[PDB]
Amino acid sequence: SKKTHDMIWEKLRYILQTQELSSTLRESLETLFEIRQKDYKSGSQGLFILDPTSYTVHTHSYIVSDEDEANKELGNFEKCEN
Amino acid sequence: VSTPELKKYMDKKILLNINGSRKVAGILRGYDIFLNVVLDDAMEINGEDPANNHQLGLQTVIRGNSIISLEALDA
Amino acid sequence: GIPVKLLNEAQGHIVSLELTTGATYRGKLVESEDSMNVQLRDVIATEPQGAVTHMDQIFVRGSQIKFIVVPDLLKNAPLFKKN
Amino acid sequence: EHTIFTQLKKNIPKTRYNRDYMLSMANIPERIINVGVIGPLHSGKTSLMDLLVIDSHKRIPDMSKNVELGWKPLRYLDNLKQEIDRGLSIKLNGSTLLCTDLESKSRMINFLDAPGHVNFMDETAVALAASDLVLIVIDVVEGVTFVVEQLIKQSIKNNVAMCFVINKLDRLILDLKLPPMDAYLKLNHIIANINSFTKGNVFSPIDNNIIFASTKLGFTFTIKEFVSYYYAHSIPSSKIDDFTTRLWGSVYYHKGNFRTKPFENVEKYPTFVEFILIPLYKIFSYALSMEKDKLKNLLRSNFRVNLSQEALQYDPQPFLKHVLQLIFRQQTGLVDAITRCYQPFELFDNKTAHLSIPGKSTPEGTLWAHVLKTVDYGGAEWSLVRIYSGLLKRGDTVRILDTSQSESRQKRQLHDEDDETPSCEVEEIGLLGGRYVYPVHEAHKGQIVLIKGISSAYIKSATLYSVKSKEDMKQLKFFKPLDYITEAVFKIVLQPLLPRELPKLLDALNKISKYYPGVIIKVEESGEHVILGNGELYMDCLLYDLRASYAKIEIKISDPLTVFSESCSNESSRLGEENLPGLSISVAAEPMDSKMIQDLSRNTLGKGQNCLDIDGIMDNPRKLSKILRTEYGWDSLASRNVWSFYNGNVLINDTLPDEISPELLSKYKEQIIQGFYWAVKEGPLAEEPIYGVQYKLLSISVPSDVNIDVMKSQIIPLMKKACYVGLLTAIPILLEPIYEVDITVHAPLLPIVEELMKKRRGSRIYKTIKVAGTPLLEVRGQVPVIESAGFETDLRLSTNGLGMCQLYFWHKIWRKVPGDVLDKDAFIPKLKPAPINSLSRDFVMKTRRRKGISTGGFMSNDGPTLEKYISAELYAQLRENGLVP
Amino acid sequence: KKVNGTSYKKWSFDLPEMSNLYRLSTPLRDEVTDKNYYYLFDKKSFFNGKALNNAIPGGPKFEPLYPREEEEDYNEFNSIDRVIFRVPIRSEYKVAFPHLYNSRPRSVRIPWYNNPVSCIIQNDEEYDTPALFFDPSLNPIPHFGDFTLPEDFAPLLAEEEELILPNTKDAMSLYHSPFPFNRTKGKMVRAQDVALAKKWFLQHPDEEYPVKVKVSYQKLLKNYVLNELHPTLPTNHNKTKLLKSLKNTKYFQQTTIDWVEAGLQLCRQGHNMLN
RNA sequence: AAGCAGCUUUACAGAUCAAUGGCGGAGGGAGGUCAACAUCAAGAACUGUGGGCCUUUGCCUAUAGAACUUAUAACGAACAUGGUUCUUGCCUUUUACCAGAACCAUCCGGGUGUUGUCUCCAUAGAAACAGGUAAAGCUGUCCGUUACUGUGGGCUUGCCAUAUUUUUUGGAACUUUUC
Ligand SMILES: Nc1nc2c(ncn2[C@@H]2O[C@H](COP(=O)(O)OP(=O)(O)OP(=O)(O)O)[C@@H](O)[C@H]2O)c(=O)[nH]1
Ligand SMILES: [Mg+2]
Ligand SMILES: [Mg+2]
Repeated sequence: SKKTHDMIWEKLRYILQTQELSSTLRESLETLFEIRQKDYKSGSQGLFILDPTSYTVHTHSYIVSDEDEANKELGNFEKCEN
Repeated sequence: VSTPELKKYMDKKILLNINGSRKVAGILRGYDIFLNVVLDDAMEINGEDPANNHQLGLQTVIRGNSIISLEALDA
Repeated sequence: GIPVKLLNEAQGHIVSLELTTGATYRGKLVESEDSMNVQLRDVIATEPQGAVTHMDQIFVRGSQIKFIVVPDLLKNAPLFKKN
Repeated sequence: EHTIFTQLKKNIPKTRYNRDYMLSMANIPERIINVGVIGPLHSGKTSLMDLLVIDSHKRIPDMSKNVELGWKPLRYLDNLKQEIDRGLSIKLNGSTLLCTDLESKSRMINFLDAPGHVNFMDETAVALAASDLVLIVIDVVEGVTFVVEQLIKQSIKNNVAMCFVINKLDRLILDLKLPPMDAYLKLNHIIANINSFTKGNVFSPIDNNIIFASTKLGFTFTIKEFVSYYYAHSIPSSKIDDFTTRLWGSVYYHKGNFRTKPFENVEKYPTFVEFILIPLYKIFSYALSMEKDKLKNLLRSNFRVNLSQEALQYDPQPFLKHVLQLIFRQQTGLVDAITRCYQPFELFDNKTAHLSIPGKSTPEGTLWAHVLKTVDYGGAEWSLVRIYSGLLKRGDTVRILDTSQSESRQKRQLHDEDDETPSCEVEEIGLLGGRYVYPVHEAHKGQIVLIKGISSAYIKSATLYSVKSKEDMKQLKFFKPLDYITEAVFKIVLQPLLPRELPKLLDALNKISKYYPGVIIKVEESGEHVILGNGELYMDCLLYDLRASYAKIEIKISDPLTVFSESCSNESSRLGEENLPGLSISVAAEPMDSKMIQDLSRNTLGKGQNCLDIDGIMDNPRKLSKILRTEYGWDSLASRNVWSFYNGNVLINDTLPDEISPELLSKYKEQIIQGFYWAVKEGPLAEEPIYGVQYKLLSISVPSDVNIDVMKSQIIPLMKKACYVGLLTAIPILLEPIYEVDITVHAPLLPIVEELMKKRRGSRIYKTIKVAGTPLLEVRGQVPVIESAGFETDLRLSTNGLGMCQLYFWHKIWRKVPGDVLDKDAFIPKLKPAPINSLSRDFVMKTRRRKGISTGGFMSNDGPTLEKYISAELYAQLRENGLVP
Repeated sequence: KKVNGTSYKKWSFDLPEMSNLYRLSTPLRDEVTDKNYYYLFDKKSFFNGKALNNAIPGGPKFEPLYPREEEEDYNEFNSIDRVIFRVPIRSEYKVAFPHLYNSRPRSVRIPWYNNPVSCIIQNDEEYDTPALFFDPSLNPIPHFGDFTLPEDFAPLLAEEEELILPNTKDAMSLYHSPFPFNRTKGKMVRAQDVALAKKWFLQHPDEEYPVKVKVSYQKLLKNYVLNELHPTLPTNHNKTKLLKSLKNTKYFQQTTIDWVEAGLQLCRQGHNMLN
């Protein structure tokens, strides 16, 4: 999602240059810019066990503005007449 | 618009001729854009130096319109 | 205007100024302003009746001056050209 | 073969002015000003002179069709043939121009563009001494690098005004493609970075101290020039001075009124962006992309600018240059910045008091000039001179004192006669004009001219005076030797290929010592010739002129070497003795404090707005004992008995006969110090200078009977022998110079640079600056000068052109060579670099064989040992205790 | 409007036509925009490597310019007990500084020093990226009723609303482009004179190429150096060309025919000449 | 730059409808795989014109004009060959060769400047007259609008504040001696 992501950087880039920021937070923010030229080669390592056709592509399209049914109840004990 | 440049002179005893005949010599404190000049320990010079000379006041201000020329006696 | 600009050209140049009071101050020019009030150095002063004296430094209000004489060389000064 | 230069008088290019009105302005000292153009490497300095020359002149015969268009620069002030080939300024050059400011007041301005490469930092020290104000040209991409910082620090030191030129604004849009707000943050970052280094003065585009420029596209402007051209017509005339102050600096404009806070509901930029950068980037955008018929209407509507019918059929780079030269019409905003910055009432008395001794102003009857350097200007030997008083005509006779003599002549001027100074005739006077010399019959006060007939009387600088009466000679001031910033520390030993060509070499080396002022040419006792240089490029420029220009001979040349210094690590029956028993002088040694060494390298002793310079450091002995006791915590007795500060060293009288008879010592004191100068110049290890050794004169013996004739002549070789016994006993070491490195590389190519610093020996990266707005970053580190052979090209080949370093020796970092200097069992492998523990033994043994002090068959090691100076029976006593190996 | 006429000299194009030819030509263009790529690989360094008898690792090899080299003087000057050995003097050191790292250099030429480190941001992934854009790998920039002008006072070019035009991203690619794509006009050259493959061996090949084709890069560089080193200038008094002086004779006539027809005639005529 | 004034033109109604004055006009425009003749590598370099010195040359001084080519130096963003001489390479002799140099040439090409020619498109003339060069309104005579207004366009312009101390909304007025 390069196009919208680039827009996230551009607002993010507006943070550092044209606005005043707390110091310790600020050095971490520009480190992200540094990694960005460095291309992310230290955020890209992990356990890709599953092939891209062996993971059945259930890319769940859920938005953090959706009341999500908070189903704590199935972790309770119950009584299966099933 | 532009302020006259008296900047070096200030704090120096200066003689200046005002309007038709009068000559006034005094320490100079302030100047403005119209050349209005305020100087302290003013004295009105005349033909007889000690005699006809009379002091004016502790502080005197001069309209810039009556100034003909300014000469600073000093460094 | 060019006439005042020319006065800047005069600066550092022995110039002669005639007051409307009738006197004549010939000497070097320390400073000038758009107002035209001119302050000189080492001026040789000629009173209206001819008595000549010598003054270390001078300032004259612009309104007083009748005319100014400036270095003849200035005439071919770069600014003057019409085009 | 050497330069390109118009020799014919009739082919000298005419000017827009008539050039006699320019020389009429030389009569007024206040009218004329001297600006010298300094900056980093490739900063656009010579191109900034291209804009000032071709707008002064009407037709230059050296300018071609590619140069009249945008394609190739007229490096008009790079007239040397090597400068055309290197693409680089090497020599100082200049051109005297008549220039008008925004108030149309014409005045004679003497320009001098210094070379920006860091090995030619001797040439800009001439430009700092010549100029009234420096026009420091900064590229916007690299910004304020570490070579910019020193050019701000040197101009404060030389009591010289400064005015900053931000250059290369095309790279800010065409190379880097920054959005216009993102480039305003770039310009605001650099200006805030030059204001920290200018410790007093704030620099800002409102204050007319900062000029914006993109010199390849041939324009320059202040914000005062830009308002006075295109916005002064619209707004009332009482508002033009208040509008240009509301223009830079986070203040916003919308519909007639100004606010510091951003306007609500409106996408709005700062006033500098909206009124200058947005109009400028539209000129960049539309000259490249907008149709030439629609663009022609926008230039009449907004800029009142008519595009020619010939100009519409232009290639995109000459068309972009033609529009930016038809806007931004002249360099009247550059000259107005040069006019408004310089204040001769504040600076010219302090500038004279820095080049010579501080005193009262010399009278106008005295002719008094400063001879800056000897210039090989256009197939002749000229002298670059600046006049400070009087009037000089062609054919006069002047007294010309070499500046190396002016330390004693100024000291002998006090007197609590005749034959004092050689006399040469002023053969010819000219004005430097780039590719020509314009002859003039006389030269007034305050202007830089070129005089033929002076250069034989001096080496490397001079003072020129012509005094009328003998009483008037008492008050004249002599100039101090010129503070070339980098020390000549890069060493090359040469001899001619043929022995019969040696007088032609010695004739050419005397020319190079004049022409290249930052060299130290010396002759060793073996007959070889040592040239001390600033770098690899400074030697390659030197040895071109030595082989091609000044001597047609072929010469043998060694590898790059360095100068070593000698020191000690600790303090240390210590005595010295001559074969005659009449003289017995005991000297101890001790390392000086690191802060005491570091401040004497800065040429002044003190801390915290209280410092005493080395020239008058003897003249206040009460105040010197105050500085030594308070700041560094010495003893009260050691503060009172210090005799002399020679370069990096100190002598203290600590003896009981000084408590008995100091007057007997005082008649022999001046020649102990003369012998102390005779020992610091060539030390005991490898005939190398001594640096950072605290000498203490422990005792001195005076024979029965007194002879001024014999005692005077004997104590000077013995004190030099006695200083060797003190240093060799005190655990001696060897020092090496340390270049500081200023690397510019792209940000991905940094691990290449870090591995490249590990292949060298004593290299360390101390600071890594993200150069903001750019893909590249600044790397600051150090390297030893003996290791920095081909360092500059190892960096460039490994980064594929995206790397560059500047190697410089501003700070005088002398570092202990890692070995032990007295190692009889050190393993020196042939043809390979010796290991790190063998370094102090290797560098001394090879130096002692270049000098001829240690003579071996192939490799015989007689080390610097404490037995040829002391008695041999005492040397056997030193072996049994374990003190001496 | 694009050419002077059917004499076919001195063309001149507009910006969209010029960028369109630039885009078709990307298999055969130069594809290098900085002159710092050619640091020790320009022809000044190629002349020095011939004159100093050094070998640049991709450059050509020549005969010795001064083959009488084996003479020597027995002297204490360059002996091993004299020389400090710190850094091996490479052949790249001898060519970058010909007067410093060479005892007795002659017929060497002064090389160009650096150019400023080129930081040109190009954008090739997306056409919808604007022409002026804060690209990644750029370092960020971290920092930080009184007076009234009459209304409708505007900055310069305020009536023109857009900064980036639809041809600006194309034109800035052409501005930093090598010859002839940075031009929009120029004279005609011959079909002989358009060296499409010259820019391939003026560059470093890559490490991936085999050894039989890296020799072909070196051997074509060697012919490039010898043409630059030895110019044969044309004399001006040659006013009699062959086709022009035969046109003046009554024994030659002129027409236009096909090329393949004129080739078949010259084969028939040239067979009739030799037979 | 809207607007007013000044200026320059303009469709013009004019004044004059004379002597005038200004600009334009007194044998085109675009071209051609057309031609001829000059010219194209040198103190960073050219030529015309006036003045002075020496006795034409040369120098000095003043002025006008400089197309093309050239600075990481060359008409060509390109690139072959030949001759001689020196030094090598191959190794029966020669030719043809090997591959570096130095000095010279030939060949394929290019620019610019005039003039002639050729092709296509042309028509207001007042393009009327008289002189002459290597060139032409080159000059004289001349004709078109016309030199002084108002409307309509453009700007080499006003400084957008026009009465309250440095300029243009008045410190002015009156009387007296000498000669
Ligand atoms: N993009 C861009 N390049 C420039 C500009 N000015 C100069 N350059 C280039 O940068 C190089 C350096 O310019 P120079 O004229 O040699 O400036 P310099 O500072 O005198 O260089 P030095 O000789 O080392 O002192 C030149 O080759 C120019 O082509 C500029 O304004 N913009
Ligand atoms: Mg330069
Ligand atoms: Mg035979």
